[PDB]
Amino acid sequence: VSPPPPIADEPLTVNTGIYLIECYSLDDKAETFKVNAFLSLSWKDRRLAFDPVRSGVRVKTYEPEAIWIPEIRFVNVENARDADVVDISVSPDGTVQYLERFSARVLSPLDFRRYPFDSQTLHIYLIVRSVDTRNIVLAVDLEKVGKNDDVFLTGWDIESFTAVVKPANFALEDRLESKLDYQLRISRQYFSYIPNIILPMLFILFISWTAFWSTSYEANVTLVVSTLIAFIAFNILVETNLPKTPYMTYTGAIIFMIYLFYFVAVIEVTVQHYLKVESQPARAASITRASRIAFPVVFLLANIILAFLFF
Amino acid sequence: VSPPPPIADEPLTVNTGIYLIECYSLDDKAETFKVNAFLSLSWKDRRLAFDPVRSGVRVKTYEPEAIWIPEIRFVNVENARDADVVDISVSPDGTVQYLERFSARVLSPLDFRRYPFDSQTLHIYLIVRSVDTRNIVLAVDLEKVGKNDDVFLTGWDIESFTAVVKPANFALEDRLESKLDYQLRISRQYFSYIPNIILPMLFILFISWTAFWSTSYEANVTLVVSTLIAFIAFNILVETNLPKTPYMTYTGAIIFMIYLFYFVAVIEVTVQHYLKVESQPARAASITRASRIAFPVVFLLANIILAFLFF
Amino acid sequence: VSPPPPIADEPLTVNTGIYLIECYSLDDKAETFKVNAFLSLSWKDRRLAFDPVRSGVRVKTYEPEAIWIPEIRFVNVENARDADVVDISVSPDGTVQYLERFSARVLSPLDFRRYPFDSQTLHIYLIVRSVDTRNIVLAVDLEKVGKNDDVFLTGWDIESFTAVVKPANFALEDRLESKLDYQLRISRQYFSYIPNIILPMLFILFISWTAFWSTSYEANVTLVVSTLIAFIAFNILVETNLPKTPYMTYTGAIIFMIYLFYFVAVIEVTVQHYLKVESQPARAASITRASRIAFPVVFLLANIILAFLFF
Amino acid sequence: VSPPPPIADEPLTVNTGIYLIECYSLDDKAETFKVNAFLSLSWKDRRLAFDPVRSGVRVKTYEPEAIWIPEIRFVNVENARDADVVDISVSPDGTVQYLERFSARVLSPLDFRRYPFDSQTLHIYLIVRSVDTRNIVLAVDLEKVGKNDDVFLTGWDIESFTAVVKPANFALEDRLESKLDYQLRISRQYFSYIPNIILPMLFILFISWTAFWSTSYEANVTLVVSTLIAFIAFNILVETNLPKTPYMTYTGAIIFMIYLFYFVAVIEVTVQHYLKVESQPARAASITRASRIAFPVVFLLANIILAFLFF
Amino acid sequence: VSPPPPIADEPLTVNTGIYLIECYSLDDKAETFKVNAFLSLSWKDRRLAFDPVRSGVRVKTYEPEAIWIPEIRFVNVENARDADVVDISVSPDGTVQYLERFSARVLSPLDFRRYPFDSQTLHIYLIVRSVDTRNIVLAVDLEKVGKNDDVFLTGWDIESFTAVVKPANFALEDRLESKLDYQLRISRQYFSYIPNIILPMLFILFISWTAFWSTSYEANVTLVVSTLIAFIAFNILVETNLPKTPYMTYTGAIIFMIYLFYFVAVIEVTVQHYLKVESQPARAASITRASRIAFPVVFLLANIILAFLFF
Ligand SMILES: [Cl-]
Ligand SMILES: [Cl-]
Ligand SMILES: [Cl-]
Ligand SMILES: [Cl-]
Ligand SMILES: [Cl-]
Repeated sequence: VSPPPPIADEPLTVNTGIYLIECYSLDDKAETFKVNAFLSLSWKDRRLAFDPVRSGVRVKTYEPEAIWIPEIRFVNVENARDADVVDISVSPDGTVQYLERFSARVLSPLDFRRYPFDSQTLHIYLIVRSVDTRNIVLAVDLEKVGKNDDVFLTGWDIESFTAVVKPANFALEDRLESKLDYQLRISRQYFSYIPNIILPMLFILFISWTAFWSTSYEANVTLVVSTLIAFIAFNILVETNLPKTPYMTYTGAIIFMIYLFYFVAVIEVTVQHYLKVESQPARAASITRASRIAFPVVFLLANIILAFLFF
Repeated sequence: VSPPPPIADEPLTVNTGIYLIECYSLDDKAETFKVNAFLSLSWKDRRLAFDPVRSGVRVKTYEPEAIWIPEIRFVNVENARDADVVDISVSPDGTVQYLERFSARVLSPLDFRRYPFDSQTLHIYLIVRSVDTRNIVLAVDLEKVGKNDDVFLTGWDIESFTAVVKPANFALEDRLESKLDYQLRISRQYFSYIPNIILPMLFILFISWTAFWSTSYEANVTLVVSTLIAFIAFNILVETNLPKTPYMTYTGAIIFMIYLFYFVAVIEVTVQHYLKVESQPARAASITRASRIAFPVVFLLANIILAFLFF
Repeated sequence: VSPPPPIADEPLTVNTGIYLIECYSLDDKAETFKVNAFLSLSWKDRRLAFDPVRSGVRVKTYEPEAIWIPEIRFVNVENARDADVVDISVSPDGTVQYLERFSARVLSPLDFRRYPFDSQTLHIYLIVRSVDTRNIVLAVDLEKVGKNDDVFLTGWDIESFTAVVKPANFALEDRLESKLDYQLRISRQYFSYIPNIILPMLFILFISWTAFWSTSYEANVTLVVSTLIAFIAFNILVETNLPKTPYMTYTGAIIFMIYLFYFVAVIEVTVQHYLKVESQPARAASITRASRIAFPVVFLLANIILAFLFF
Repeated sequence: VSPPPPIADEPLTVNTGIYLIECYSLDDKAETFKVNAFLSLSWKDRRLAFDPVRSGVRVKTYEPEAIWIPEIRFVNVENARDADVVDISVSPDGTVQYLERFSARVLSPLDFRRYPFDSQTLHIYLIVRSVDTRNIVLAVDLEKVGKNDDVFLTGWDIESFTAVVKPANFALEDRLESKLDYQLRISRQYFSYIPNIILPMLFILFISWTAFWSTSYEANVTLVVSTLIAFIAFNILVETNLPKTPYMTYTGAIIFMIYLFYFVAVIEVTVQHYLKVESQPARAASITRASRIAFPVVFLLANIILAFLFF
Repeated sequence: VSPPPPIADEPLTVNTGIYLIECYSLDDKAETFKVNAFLSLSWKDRRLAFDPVRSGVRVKTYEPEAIWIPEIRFVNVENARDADVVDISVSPDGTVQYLERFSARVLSPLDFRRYPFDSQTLHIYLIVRSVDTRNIVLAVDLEKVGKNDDVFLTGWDIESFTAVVKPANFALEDRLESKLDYQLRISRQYFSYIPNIILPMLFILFISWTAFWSTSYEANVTLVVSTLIAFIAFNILVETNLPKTPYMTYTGAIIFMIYLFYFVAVIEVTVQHYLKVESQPARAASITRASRIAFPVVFLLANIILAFLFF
């Protein structure tokens, strides 16, 4: 089987369509997601054209081996997709209507900078390498691009499944390659975060601020240091939820800031005690009294500054 | 092999049945469960009809390659099922009786809101795509829908295995599809949780309440803060058992409330000390005395409120 | 290939035998184990009978495709076994000596109630579905049921590999099914437990009992609460070894009891302090003095009760 | 199919080229990385030569089964690559132009001594075993050696993808083997480290140094020991990020040094207290006063020494 | 294809050779290791002999399907090896020279008693089952037994790759089987251990010994108990490195001893305080003074006894 010949010198148009059946296994660390979808393909092969009246049939059904089918691959997959041809149908003019059900693990980069208020665009790149006899170009049949209503991705709101109609045609290793960008838009379900992550983390930090209404150095050391341990322990507890990024994230910055605050609170506690011990309790008391306002205010201000920088 | 032709214009009825052999690997995080079962299929193909008299046989046995078999797939599977044809049997009228043993990893969403007193409905969706020559419709042979008595799912009580008789017929990618909902009802085995999770978690919270029979600020800071660490550590210890939900769960609400109580207990401890230090021990003593009743009562009340809201 | 025909109306006997080559991956949580073994099958097919004198051969060797072989499956496997036919041999009478090497992941429930002094019976259920032409029944050739001496399962003592000779013949989906129970008996290697789990866990509890020879409420709060943290931390450390059971285990009950003891020790510590503070040190001292004997005695008593209930 | 025969006694030159499509799953522990790339092969097999005039085509396309293709393997792969032949193109001289898309898990050792400021050279070794009829030698077509601009490896900066043109020809098991070294140069994205790992780890160590402005042995024991716990807990928190090396890493030497500092700080705290208790507070005060400068200075010096030794 | 016939009644000798290409994934817990190697096989089949003069060629190349090849399997593999036939070569006398490249996950037990100063012998057991027509016996061609110099196993020093020349012949399931033991000797790279595991673990224990230069019961309780927590936390931190053995290991014994020492140190701390409180400070002081020497001495001694006991 050879490709259909051009009437003039025109490229072959392969009309594509992806319909999402199942969407699962979004791995935040691996930046991969698993997909189970239909891949629809369409092209004209005049060599397959028939007279419906003499044939008695409106449509002819073929086996994949029997006819020429374009070699469509995905760019951003781990291994080649597991595909099962559902149907091949030929109409009198030689139009081929191909359909297969496939499962694939797709590599799509994720941006955690706005976590947990982040939205993501998942990419599925379709590609075709042109042959010596003729050039092959990809196209999008928007009527054949969809997703099952039941498609769920735990922790995310599935916004849209679309395709960038204009293919990316380019040369690679002395041949033409026509690329298609299919986009799955998702946004994170940030509710649970507040009572599960933020709130208990703020309570632990607020407990260390009680050292500003105490003069007992022993009680203060216990308050600041024991809360620091509790904070680390709490982080270990929530660790699963927070992401491992090589860059600086919003939640990541807040966490860093909380660590800085434990350090500054220690300095205060240490300073207050040294002044008291070095017989200047008026200064010690003024610093502690100031800290009572300074700490929440500077925290609230710095949080506003961060939120602004990230959004 | 082409599909059997219609006598008039009627669709082909494929009588289905699923008999559960093994049920295992219910992954609470992935919302997947592995199944090992029999899939029974039955349809009429008159091209296979024979006279039992001139043949001498009551039944004819065929190889899957030899005859036409409908392309039945599952909707909510990760990859296509691993199937092995057990038997194909044609009765004289041309009625085919297909049987295969298959294993599949099924995606079924789970609702953790009532954990660990939650019940779940696991779905197995059967599907058939209609062809150009004829429409195919799925049906349920209730005598062929069952489950092995030995079917076990560690941590769950297997209630029922049933099917929604009326198929969901709809159009997809320009062709008809007939869908069947098979339901596996399971309810959780919540015993262990009381002595394993709830009770030790209540003991740690009760230890913090002893700060209401103490005046030593140092001892009180140690009681409240060290129990807070112990609580977090205990949560890390039970972490495996509790589920990672993007929404608010019953167990998760209790946990949040316990965090709030540690914060309020700190406020009390802090207030009691400030009043004492600021020379008003009568108020400090009244607050501590009240807390002794207030804390258990408010706890018991808010737990009743929560239980009521969730159940 | 069709099944061998019956002389009268008798069922076909398939003589089975499993010889364990390798045993590995016993997953305590999944209740699965991986197996690599030989499966031997034997039956008489008179159509295959030959004259050794004219043939010059004592035995004829066939390819699996060439002759009829019974469809033997395992009930409690995840997916169908990976089998490789080692040999097929026919003797002049038509006796078939089949042999294959297979690997499979077996689902066998485990009972953790007596952990770490538990023994288990692993099941491998062989099955054959009868055909329309004749009934098939399984049998056990005990000379062909064994296990390699080198078979090891880390942490267990491999007791025996046997089969329940009497098959379980029953009806399923309108046909006869003959089932065989192969049993692998294993018992746990509980040595390490004592120095690794029990002993350090008892030492931490005993440290908390030193609060009965102290009057310092601050030192006592530190002893009881810090040991409670240490206990939880130790549990997190050993967590890998202990099992996640939905029911009550022996080891599990001891752990619960240890949590109760930390709570009672807190009550004592709290009571002793309140009496002292409320100017009744004679009562406080009597309670503490009693606790010194009460705590070890009640602990020892309850453990005896627990051991008795579980064994 | 046998190899093409030599015109004289010359070896067959196979011109190779690898073009990186996707780069993912760099496992720091396993020292493996997953790759999805094009493998281009080119050789002359005159047996395939054709007259374009008689054939009516300028280039002939073949199926892999139809012609002889060299047995190219990778040395450092886990299992054999998953390859899919994209195109086989024969020009009239008999020049074959092969192309396949493959995915493979490549084993390449990593050097963590300079982590997180480490750079790595990933190797992909191409190999061909010579046959009895003629010798096969590998070559590099540099125009066919590249990488997609979109190639990303989370946490790394992809420097270059090159090949050592000169093959490593050697004898193995009585036959010639021609080896090619393809090199992927990567350098780590160390930003996040500072606010994520170092900074909070330095703050915890600095908190322990406050014991040099305190005389309370109880407060000092709490400062040193509680910070030590906090440090260990923090290490458990960052454990995922730091690597498990059998040798000494730069980050690892810093961590070891931090442990030594907690030990020396304990000695000081212990010494200061013993001198005070043994009625020599002048010495105790001088040691503590010195420590205030000694500890940061010695730390800063030893970190400079470490950095120097590693870089 | 049948096996080559014997000239007299002699068995067929299959000359084997394994050449290690890659060695990876040594799983200390699973006691498995992955291996990528060449398997060379050689035997004489006179039915494949040819007159070099009449034939024209000295070596006849065959496809695996074309000739008889002995069924060689590995005993201690999880599933059957992934093999790819590299070459089949028949000399004029009928001497077959087989070569395949295979990858397999091999089960080999490990002995952790001397960890981290352990050495291991990894086994790869080759096996052949004899047939009805002829007995098959394995042999070792030592010139074909080797390993690539680049073979690395992170954390281990690869000592040797050898084979026990004398096969283990025995009967199994009524037939003869010839077994070959190939041995890979490895020894652990124990450097990192000292600064990573031992040293920080000794520092934490030494901190607890400072309680012997203190009289403050509160400071002592804090020293002993807080270090005990730190020790457990440190163990959780290093847990990945240490192995899960059902038997007593050297490291495991040291760890147990360290737990005993924390318990004895508590007793001392408790005793010292009781004597002081019960008005006998002379005894309390003598015990504490003795402990200062007793604890390090008894520790150092018990370690020599342990070291000797294990080596
Ligand atoms: Cl693909
Ligand atoms: Cl399916
Ligand atoms: Cl099976
Ligand atoms: Cl390869
Ligand atoms: Cl094998």
